[PDB]
Amino acid sequence: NLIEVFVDGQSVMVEPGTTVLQACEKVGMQIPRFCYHERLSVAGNCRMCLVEIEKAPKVVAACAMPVMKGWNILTNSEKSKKAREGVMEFLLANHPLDCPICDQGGECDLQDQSMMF
Amino acid sequence: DTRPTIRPRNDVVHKQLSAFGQYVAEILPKYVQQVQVSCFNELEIFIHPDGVIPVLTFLRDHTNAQFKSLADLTAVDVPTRQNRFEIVYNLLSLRFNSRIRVKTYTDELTPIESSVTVYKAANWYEREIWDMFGVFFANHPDLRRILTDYGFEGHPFRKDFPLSGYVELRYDDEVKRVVAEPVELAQEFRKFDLNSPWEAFPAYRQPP
Amino acid sequence: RTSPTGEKVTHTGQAYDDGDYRRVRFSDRQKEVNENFAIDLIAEQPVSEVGSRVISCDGGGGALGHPRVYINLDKETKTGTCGYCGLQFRQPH
Amino acid sequence: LKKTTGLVGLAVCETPHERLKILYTKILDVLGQIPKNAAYRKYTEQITNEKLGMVKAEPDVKKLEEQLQGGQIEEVILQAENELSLARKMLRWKPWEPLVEEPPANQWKWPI
Amino acid sequence: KLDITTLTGVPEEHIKTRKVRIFVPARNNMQSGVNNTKKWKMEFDTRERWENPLMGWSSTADPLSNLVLTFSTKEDAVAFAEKNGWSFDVEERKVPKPKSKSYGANFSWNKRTRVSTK
Amino acid sequence: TYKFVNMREPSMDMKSVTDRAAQTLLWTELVRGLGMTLSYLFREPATINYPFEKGPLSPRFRGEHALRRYPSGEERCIACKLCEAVCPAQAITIEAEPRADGSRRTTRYDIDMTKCIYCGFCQEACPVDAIVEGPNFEFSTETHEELLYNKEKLLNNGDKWEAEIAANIQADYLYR
Amino acid sequence: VKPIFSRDMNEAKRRVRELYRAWYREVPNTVHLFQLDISVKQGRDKVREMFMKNAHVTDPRVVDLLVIKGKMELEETINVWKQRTHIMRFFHETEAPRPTDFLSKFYVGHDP
Amino acid sequence: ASATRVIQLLRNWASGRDLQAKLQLRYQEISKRTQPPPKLPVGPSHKLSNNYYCTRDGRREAMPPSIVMSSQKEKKAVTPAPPIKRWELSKDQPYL
Ligand code: SF4
Ligand code: SF4
Ligand code: FES
Repeated sequence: NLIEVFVDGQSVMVEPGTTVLQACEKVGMQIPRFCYHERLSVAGNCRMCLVEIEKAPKVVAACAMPVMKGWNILTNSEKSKKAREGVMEFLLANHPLDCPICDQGGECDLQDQSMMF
Repeated sequence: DTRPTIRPRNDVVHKQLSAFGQYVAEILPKYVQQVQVSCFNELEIFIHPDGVIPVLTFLRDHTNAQFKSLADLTAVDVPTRQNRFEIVYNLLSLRFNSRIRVKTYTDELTPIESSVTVYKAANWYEREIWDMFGVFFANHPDLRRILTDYGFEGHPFRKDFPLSGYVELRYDDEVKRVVAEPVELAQEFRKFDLNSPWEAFPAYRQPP
Repeated sequence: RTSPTGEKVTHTGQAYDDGDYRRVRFSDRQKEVNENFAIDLIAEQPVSEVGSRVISCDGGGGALGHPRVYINLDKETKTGTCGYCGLQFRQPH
Repeated sequence: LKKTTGLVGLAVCETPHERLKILYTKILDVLGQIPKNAAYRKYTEQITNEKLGMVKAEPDVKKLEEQLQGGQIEEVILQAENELSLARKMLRWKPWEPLVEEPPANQWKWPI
Repeated sequence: KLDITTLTGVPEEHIKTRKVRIFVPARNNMQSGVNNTKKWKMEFDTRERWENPLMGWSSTADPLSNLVLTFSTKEDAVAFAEKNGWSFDVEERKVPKPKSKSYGANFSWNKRTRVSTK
Repeated sequence: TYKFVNMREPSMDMKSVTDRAAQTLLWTELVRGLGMTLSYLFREPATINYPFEKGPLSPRFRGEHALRRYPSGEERCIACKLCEAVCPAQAITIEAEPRADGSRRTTRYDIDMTKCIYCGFCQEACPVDAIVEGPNFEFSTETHEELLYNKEKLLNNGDKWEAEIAANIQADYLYR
Repeated sequence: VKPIFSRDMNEAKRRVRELYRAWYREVPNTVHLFQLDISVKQGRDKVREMFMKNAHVTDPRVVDLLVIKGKMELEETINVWKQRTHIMRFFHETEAPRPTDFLSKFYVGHDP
Repeated sequence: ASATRVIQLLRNWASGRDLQAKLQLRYQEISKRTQPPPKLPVGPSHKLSNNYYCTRDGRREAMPPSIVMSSQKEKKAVTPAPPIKRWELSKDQPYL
């Protein structure tokens, strides 16, 4: 029953219904995410999980979009990088400069994801 | 890419180093196990530990490889490998204005041939390697502690050796001498966990 | 303030107890105590009244202050307090 | 005649061409002892033949030095001596043999 | 069995009394990254950390208090502990089970999964 | 590209040999050196009259650490503890608790100057310009315990040197 | 595996005995040289104690390296490279004896 | 320097050089310690457009070392690099 999808050109077998983010986790790629939680219902609002699929005009939400057989998930493509950068810019646009006084400082997903993506 | 932030990379030296690495591998298939050129144009030859003297002698005397200067001989302790200690030889060829690295592996017990015959500078470097890491060098003219204290026990640079050590010194009036006592720190060295939970470099990702 | 033992209490609420042997360290030497309690000093500072719903405080002096933070004044009973400076701002009633 | 080689411990050779020819012949013989398949023999014979041909062709010491691109002719003589000694040591070592042993598992894996 | 204990130089007290724990570090619940939880690590038992009388700074005599060694595989850590003669306790790596996730289930027709708010 | 130091053949001209022998016998070069030192004797000495005269110093000078305050009088330190992290000698020990008001105010800011390397990373890291190395280099003590500076000591140092510290920061903040 | 010096344990024991003889004969001189307050018996007792500490070793390679380290300490002692304190460091004196009885350890502290 | 002309002449003669021209002590050629407030410039990436970090992330453009040869599964002689060219004697001052 497993469909053959590709992550960055690497073939990976996934059960039908697997989200793009889960397949990327299978190959070892942790797509940046803020709203998606493994034990919480999929939301798709943060828009930080956007990733490019080969031969696809629009980036898809890896946290929600289920994989389709034959899809090549370009996790580190320019489209994906720019999408992540733009979404992080939007997230930080109104975020207060509270890092020195924020207890989450040093262990903030926002901080690390901004620093990495 | 381009722009000042990115470091300019010279491909010509990369090609030259790759060609010379293949040259060395062909000349010495008995010992050369792997040849790598880093993206910053640094040729590295991995050699079986038995080939320390032959490979270095070739890289020193050969007309087309005149690496007659031992820049630095060091060791890297990786405890996750059976041969934890990795002996690295950094060489320099003035004739061809190039550098090369010979990397070999060794255990805590397996001896490694001394390269003093090849390079006289190897004496003190190998003494340091033995003193800090504990890699015994066979046929060494004088292998002894060079940097630690005379009565010191243990090899400090080993990854399993504590940073503060096991013993400390102080002067005791009763014995009228400097005595060694078990280490007691007034303030423990505060270990800081800094590694981020998010991957930083996708290019160097190890597949599960 | 001064403890019952006679040892001045620091702004960190620290005062060697009577049973504390460490009190001997001040036998012939003074106990360094700062005499400008910060908490009292800001309490002196008046509460500014700014009509705008949201105000920003940099601590004064621009680059010589603290990272600019925007404070909301919707709460009527409470007064918006600077995260770094501690200055209180209010919206005129 | 060159007064001094500049390098301390290196002396000017009055007959550099003859010395180089003799050394190159010795080197070529030692390489001939080496098995033909060995890459060392092939490459070293190529290099020595080039240098010997240039040495015989050019009688002027300075022009020969420029031609060989090995520095001063005394330095080239030293290089030839080193190569000859290396060739003998190679005959002893036989590095043209197959690999002694493959590296154990991931002995060359970085990062861990 | 390689016996490097005599060559390590570790005092006998810190060769026998020590209780090495081989484990994979757990993911900090505050963050969602898993890069830290990818390599086996070896740590020693925690011991007394009293207070320095002069300043109140925490003092310790444990020389191996801060020693943490990362290992590619569990077998590597086990072998390293055996070489150094340290009693080692191994905790098997806990990998989160794959979880089926459906955005459509949030809008189910006759299932509890239907979300009340978005 | 390369210059030959020494590498100068001596001329064997009888005049040149005569002058060389004159140098050897009459000790000419020794007299030349002696005259050079005599010239140094009549120069003006470069000694400053310490402590009545102090040596030149720049506003960026790094010295005794000091904790600063906002103009209102509140401690700038908001207990981010990043100066503790950046400190390459692990000299800063910071413990903080919510103050009675509710702000991030440290209950312990201890730096042992006997372990600090006076690098200045602490002042470069502080996001509120609280910990700033002052201009005082003359703070030698007679007992080791004195070097270990408490939070109270740092606050007092800040209060004492605030004028100069503020002036120097005002004179250097643009460069930073 | 290549042996460090001794192929067999019997060969290693030969090296151990050779080292023990040298240490045994050096102890009287060492007391004279460093003007130690220990007796010749005390030093020789310590030598035997140190040798007996590593008496559980079974690998000839490890025994070889232990002998090499033992030689190095002897070389420093003979060459007066060590100082008086260095020689006395073997005789732990200032260090307070740590008890072995569980009840004593229970009183002393949280020692595991 | 505040020295008498006689002292200056004696000093220069003993040294053999005009020391007053280059006196080691600094008097007034020193720059004023108080300086005008500076305005340091911005870097090449201080722009509001075409500034995506993906186009300037040199740290993430590094690649693992290329494996030229691995033992695990007529050529001309090759030197590590072209031989170094002989240095040329200085023209300002060939022999010190
Ligand atoms: S860096 Fe500044 S604000 Fe942060 S703890 Fe240190 S002194 Fe306080
Ligand atoms: S100046 Fe350097 S040594 Fe001193 S407290 Fe700051 S970081 Fe530590
Ligand atoms: S993780 Fe929120 S949109 Fe994908």
